[PDB]
Amino acid sequence: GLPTMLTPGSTQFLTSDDFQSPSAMPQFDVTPEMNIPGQVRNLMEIAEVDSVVPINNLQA
Amino acid sequence: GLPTMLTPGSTQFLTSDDFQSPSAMPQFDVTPEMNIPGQVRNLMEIAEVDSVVPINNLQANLKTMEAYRVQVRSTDEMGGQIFGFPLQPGASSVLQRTLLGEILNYYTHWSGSLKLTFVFCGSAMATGKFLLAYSPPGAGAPDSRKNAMLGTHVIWDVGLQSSCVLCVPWISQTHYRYVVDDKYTASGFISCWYQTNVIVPAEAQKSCYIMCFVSACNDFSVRMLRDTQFIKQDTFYQ
Amino acid sequence: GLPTMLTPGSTQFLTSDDFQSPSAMPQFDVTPEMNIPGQVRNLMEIAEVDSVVPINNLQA
Amino acid sequence: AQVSTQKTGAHIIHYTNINYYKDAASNSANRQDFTQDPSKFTEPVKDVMIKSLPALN
Amino acid sequence: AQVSTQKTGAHIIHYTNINYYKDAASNSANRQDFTQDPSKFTEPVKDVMIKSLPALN
Amino acid sequence: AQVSTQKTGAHIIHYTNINYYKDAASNSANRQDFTQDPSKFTEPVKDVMIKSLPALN
Amino acid sequence: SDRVRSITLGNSTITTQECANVVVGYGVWPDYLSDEEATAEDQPTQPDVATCRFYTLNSVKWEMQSAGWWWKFPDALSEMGLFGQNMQYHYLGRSGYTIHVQCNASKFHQGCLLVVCVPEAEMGCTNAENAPTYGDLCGGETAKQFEQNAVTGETAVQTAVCNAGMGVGVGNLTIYPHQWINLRTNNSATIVMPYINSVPMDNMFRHNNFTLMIIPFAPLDYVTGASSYIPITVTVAPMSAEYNGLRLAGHQ
Amino acid sequence: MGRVADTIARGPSNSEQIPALTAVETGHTSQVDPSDTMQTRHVHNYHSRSESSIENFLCRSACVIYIKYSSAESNNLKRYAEWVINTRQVAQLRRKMEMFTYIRCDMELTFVITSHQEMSTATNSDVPVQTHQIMYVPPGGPVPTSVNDYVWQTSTNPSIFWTEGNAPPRMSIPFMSIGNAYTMFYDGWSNFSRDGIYGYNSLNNMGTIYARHVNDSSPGGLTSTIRIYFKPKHVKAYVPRPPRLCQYKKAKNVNFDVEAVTTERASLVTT
Amino acid sequence: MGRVADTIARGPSNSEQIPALTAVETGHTSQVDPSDTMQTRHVHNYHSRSESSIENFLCRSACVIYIKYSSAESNNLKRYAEWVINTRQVAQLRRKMEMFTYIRCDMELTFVITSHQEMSTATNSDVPVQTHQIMYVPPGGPVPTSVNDYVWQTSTNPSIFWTEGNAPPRMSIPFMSIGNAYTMFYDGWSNFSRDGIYGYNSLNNMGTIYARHVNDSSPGGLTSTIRIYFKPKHVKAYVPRPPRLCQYKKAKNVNFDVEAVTTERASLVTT
Amino acid sequence: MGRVADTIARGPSNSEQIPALTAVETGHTSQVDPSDTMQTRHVHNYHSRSESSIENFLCRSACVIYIKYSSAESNNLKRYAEWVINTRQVAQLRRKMEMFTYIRCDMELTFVITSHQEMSTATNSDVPVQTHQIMYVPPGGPVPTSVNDYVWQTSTNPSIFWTEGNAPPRMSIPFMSIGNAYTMFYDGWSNFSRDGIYGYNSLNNMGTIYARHVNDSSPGGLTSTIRIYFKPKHVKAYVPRPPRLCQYKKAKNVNFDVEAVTTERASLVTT
Ligand SMILES: CCCOc1ccc2cc(S(=O)(=O)Nc3ccc(C(=O)O)cc3)ccc2c1
Repeated sequence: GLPTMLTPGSTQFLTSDDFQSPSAMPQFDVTPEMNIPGQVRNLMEIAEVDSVVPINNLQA
Repeated sequence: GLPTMLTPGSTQFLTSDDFQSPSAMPQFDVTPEMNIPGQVRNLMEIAEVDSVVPINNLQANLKTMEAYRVQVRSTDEMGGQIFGFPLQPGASSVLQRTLLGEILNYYTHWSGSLKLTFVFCGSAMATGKFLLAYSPPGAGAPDSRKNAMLGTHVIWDVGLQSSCVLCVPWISQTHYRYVVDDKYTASGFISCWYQTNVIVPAEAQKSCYIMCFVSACNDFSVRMLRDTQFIKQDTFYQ
Repeated sequence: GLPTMLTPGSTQFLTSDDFQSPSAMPQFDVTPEMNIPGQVRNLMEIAEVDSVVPINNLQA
Repeated sequence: AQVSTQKTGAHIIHYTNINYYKDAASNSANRQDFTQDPSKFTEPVKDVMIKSLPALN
Repeated sequence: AQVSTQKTGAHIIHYTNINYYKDAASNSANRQDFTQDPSKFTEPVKDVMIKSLPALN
Repeated sequence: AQVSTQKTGAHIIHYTNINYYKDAASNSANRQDFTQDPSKFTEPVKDVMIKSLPALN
Repeated sequence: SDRVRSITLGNSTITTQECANVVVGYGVWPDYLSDEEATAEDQPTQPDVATCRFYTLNSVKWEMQSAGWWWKFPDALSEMGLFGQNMQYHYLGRSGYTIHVQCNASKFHQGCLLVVCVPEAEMGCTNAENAPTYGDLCGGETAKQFEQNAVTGETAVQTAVCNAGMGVGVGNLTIYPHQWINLRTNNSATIVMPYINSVPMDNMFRHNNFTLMIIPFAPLDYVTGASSYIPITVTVAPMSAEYNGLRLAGHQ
Repeated sequence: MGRVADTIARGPSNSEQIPALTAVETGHTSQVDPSDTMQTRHVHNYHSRSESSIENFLCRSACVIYIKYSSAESNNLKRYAEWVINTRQVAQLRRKMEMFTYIRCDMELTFVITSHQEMSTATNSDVPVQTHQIMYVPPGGPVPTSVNDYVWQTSTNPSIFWTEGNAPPRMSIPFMSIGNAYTMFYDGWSNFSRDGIYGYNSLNNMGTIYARHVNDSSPGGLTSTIRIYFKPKHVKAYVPRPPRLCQYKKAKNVNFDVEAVTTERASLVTT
Repeated sequence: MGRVADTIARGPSNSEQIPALTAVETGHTSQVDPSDTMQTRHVHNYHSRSESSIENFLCRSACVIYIKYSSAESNNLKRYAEWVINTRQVAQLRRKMEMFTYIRCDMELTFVITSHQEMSTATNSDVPVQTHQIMYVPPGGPVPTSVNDYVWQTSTNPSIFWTEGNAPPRMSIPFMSIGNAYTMFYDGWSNFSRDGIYGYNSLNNMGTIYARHVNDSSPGGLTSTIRIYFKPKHVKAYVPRPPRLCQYKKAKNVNFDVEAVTTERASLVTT
Repeated sequence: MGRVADTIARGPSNSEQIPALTAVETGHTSQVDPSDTMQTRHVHNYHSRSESSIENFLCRSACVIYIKYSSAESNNLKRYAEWVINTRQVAQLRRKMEMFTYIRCDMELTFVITSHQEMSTATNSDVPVQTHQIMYVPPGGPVPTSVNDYVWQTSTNPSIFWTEGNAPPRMSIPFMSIGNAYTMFYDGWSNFSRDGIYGYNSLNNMGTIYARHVNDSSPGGLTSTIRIYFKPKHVKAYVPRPPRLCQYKKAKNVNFDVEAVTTERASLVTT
């Protein structure tokens, strides 16, 4: 075949990688999308919302 | 899949390779750069800076400030040789723990000219003249001032300008020399002699000092990275 | 990753191959060439030169 | 082939991706979509509230 | 694809690199940047000192 | 990419090479350079000797 | 002539009539922080002339067996004028400096000093299990002194010029902005240090941006019957001082 | 290119020009060439400073630690190992980086993981090929207290899984200091009081690596040792420093022992 | 880009504008910046919200189960193992997904399969390299009752065959809910009566994984343990929820034990 | 192309032209063809000198040494091995290069690393797959004195890490002589005195290879032997020399024993 050479990390499973892998249901037809209110795209859309602060968090 | 064939060195970890590897923090946003004064891009920006040379590195003087200064005086004769050392800026006791010499001990090769600056640290009423000499090798170190002036030399005249540079030129059979001492790659000899004498008034000191500095010129380069022999350990630091 | 398949001779070391391999001194600056008289490029530049023939190669 | 900018700083910088599969579930995850709309949680009010004005007039 | 000259002598000589990742930290190290500026260590003086002239007039 | 003829007979016939490294020492050996100059060993004489003429006139 | 100079900052001015140029460290002259390198979002106070102006420190006696002196910054100016007051009330500061060393002598005296400003001059300790304490790193306006030979202690700084108090060749403190004062040439050194850090601003008590070290490389020497007291005075002005994070005074 | 200066041809001189004379009381260092002190010929010079770049100097993998762990817990190694990330437990790599005060760089981490059989009173061993996990736990994450606990689920923690008999695994790490460069030397303290930790260890807070066997223990014992290699990449370095003179004592201090500047000579004049 | 807002320069003010004052009785939350409450300088800010996307947050592989099986059947593990697919048997991965009510995503399943030698009275072991099958059986498919039965023919059932000493095997799975998104929380019942299972487990019906050794048993015993890792990809999430406060009890219920809001303090004023 | 000369058709001759007669007292050698000494036909000749290039002659990998090392230190091999780099310890590769006086070339180094079990009084062996390090130490670098010392950190020293059961590892080396070509024969001395080492070994200073097991020793013993293979590439060679007649004695000298020019014949006339 084509001459190739393997480089460090050739068989690793890194949990923060993104690689392509074959689907186990080829040609599967997914359900149509619909609009569901309140789509989140970022966690700074949750962090910028007020939240009551427990400033009186004594033992009792 | 696509027909491929593995070739020698397919699973090796070479420590001098450069290959791409997946990041373990995908989409990580790094801190912005800002200008920090004194950016280094090359180690020949460190080697071309002067560094005080310990030319008086005898056993008693090693842990003291005597190391970096050689006494010079008003002699009752001509005065002989002041110092001399084999040139070899990475293997000589004199030159190898300077900035030039410690950037040299991460490499196995070097080439180019270097410049030894000297400074008279006497009184302003003290004045002298000195013969700063370089002798290319193959005839040994000069043992007289006569033999020292057959080589490359600068006659230094002490005046308002307090320093004088003996630039020592490359002059080598090979394009490079080894950082290690090797008899094939022999690099010559440096010496200093009295050309006149230090002449000084009665009320000013008869003894003075001289320091030496060393740095690379603009034609200087190094090749072939290696571990330095100047740092070591017997167990991990904790 | 990209689908690939290994073919016979994938890990062999053939001594008459020519393949690329990473340098162990990356960015090393070699000495300049100079002209050295008598460059050989072929061994038929050595074979076409006369050589004395031992035609009297008896034991003594 | 799709050529797209890499994540890079601050004050070459592209990569190439080719899809090798017939499904879009096989594709690598989309990590470079940075669209936001915090206003449907942070400001979910019928009348637009102007910051400099009183909340309640 | 980026096509760039190899390190070669003295008195073909290109290689091809394609980046395969979405991060620039994943990229191979830059070894061919040879810019210098020794003057900020070697000559860090307010007034420009001309070599042929006295240092101190 | 460099496309160059293969060694082939006598009485397709190209291959493709791409260099993958930043050094030219990493490259495969040059085996297709067939230049010669035997005359500096075989005829290293100051005066050109013509074959049909006497060597020594 | 090149030997005469004045530097005017604020309501202070220094004159020299022997000097060996001015070193601008790393070729960068002090300036205020830009909007593209900022990260503190409150308005910076810039007291200008009231903080930027020469402050003369306590003088040290140069002796024949002296091994050197050091002052850490900004903690040598922590009680100096309104520069030191704006350190008290602010979390962040950021300043460049012009450091000017004075040491005149007669023409029948000899000696040579290295005057060097070392960024991030973290120092060792006599005992290898312990950190040096603040009283041994810093004297404020008073200098801490190097010793000729090795010292012992528990929290004492390891002082010994050969190691420079940092475990490095003392002769190699020349890649740092530096001048020499050689008594047969010049009587003053001037270094202009920019602000150098890896953060755009930092607290002024918890961190020392650089240390000025003055180290004799050729001992003081003179014939008896000449002046035997020769001081070294360090007068240093802030430049482009600005501060952020105003709150109550203190630092604890 | 990184090519060096050519030598320029020069004849006899006799002038009031004085390139040789200078004052070193300026911070400036002389710019003299051989073409100022003697005759000289023109030399066209092709030498390069290519390999003396800081991105070639620092860009070779260096071992920074190794740590051991054992299936049996034979010799007090536990069933997992840990290492607080730093670059200061090894002399060689540390010295190279400490020639600079600030460095910003990306890293490339390569792991060389090996195992060996241990003495045991077990008879008959036919232990499967080991798999190992290497987990990076960012500051303030939960930490292993055993080999079996919930922390090894790696739901957000970056992790490598690798099986023996394969190429060494590697991952890139980006620049990730709080500051705009890593700080090699810090002349401050961690408290405004000016107490607590002094030195660069104040600013050290780079998380912890944990490593275990993923396979359950077999009747004998295996110890695995993992060697961690860092290679700087994409480097910019600032503020050159002297190389170290003294041997290090500690990985959190610079404390040093007083040592000689240079080695002995017999006299001022040697050949 | 995901770059954040710049700070805007602001001077002294004295006006009837009141950015600071607001009513929180509106569902609206204040939009105040520092440029409304004090002076402020202009800061050009290059920070990004790149890694706080939901497709970077959820897109790291997390262990969801492990299950064991044994050649010998040494310790009651059978010769095959099974797992009813769910995401709720692990705390860490579950919590991240339960910050949303509906999620549609594709998955990527990676398996980390290890084996170990077991105690036995067997002598002489030289067991070949194990091969393993991982079979996915969609709802209402025939199921293994033994390691040898006809169900492992995998004529329509998706299946992986993998041999030890190789890279972990993985397969993508597409979005495959009956609905238009997966349901993390269901406030309904499975009956119109309002009886039966209550909660999200009503809508859980995602099939079963089975895993066996493909090799016939050898005279000793090997136990193999397979760890299953799910990584969300291509995610859209809807309806943010609070993160969990309480530890979970059960993988089919949300039942919880009453727990403290926050940790103790000595008093209202602490330093 | 490298194609050879065609034969040219030639008829009867009778002229004062004398191609056959020449003087060999000139350094020149005759240029006669068959077309000068007899009739001859035209032959179009397609033969090539392609494989008789010096870059095909020298460009096949040749073993230059092997060196052994042992985990147990069974038979005085230590736990690491060393070799001062040279090309002169093997007859075959040496002879090919010594047909030239100066050669500049790049090298390609391939290593063939094998291990074998040793006799021991140990019982029960199940030793993991060995990993090995091959470290190149340039001249004047620190050297191993043990298998455990700091020199194997390889912070600037080039190094290979390789695990058994994989393709032989290789690395290119560039041209790296101090001179503008490697020197095969040096008729000088290393001293100006004309003392010390004489010969080509004066100019030999090519560093040292070290090789160890990276794995800790296991209860039995393994010896590993590493065979080093050099292949010239990108060659230019200068100054042809005779091939050797005599067998070599030493790897640092050319000293030789007097040997016969050719083999015997019975008489001047043989058939
Ligand atoms: C068995 C008990 C433990 O024995 C020892 C003996 C000697 C030791 C020497 C060192 S070091 O030289 O400071 N650092 C090294 C770093 C990396 C490597 C490597 O192998 O890559 C080698 C050495 C560290 C720990 C040591 C433990």
